[PDB]
Amino acid sequence: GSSGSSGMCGVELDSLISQVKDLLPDLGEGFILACLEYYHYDPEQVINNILEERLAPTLSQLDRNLDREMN
Repeated sequence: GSSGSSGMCGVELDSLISQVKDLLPDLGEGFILACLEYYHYDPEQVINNILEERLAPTLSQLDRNLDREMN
């Protein structure tokens, strides 16, 4: 059990976001991205955190409806 991905920087990234978003569309990507980034670009983590209200003090403060600059 150990999936290996050679790349993950462009499409994949987007996928992740969408993944979470799909679950938490209310929130803005900008915030969904930040989280991911902080969560080793992990969808489960982000949600897990949110669900576990374990959202960092830097994210929980971030603009819940943060947008993504350019794309």
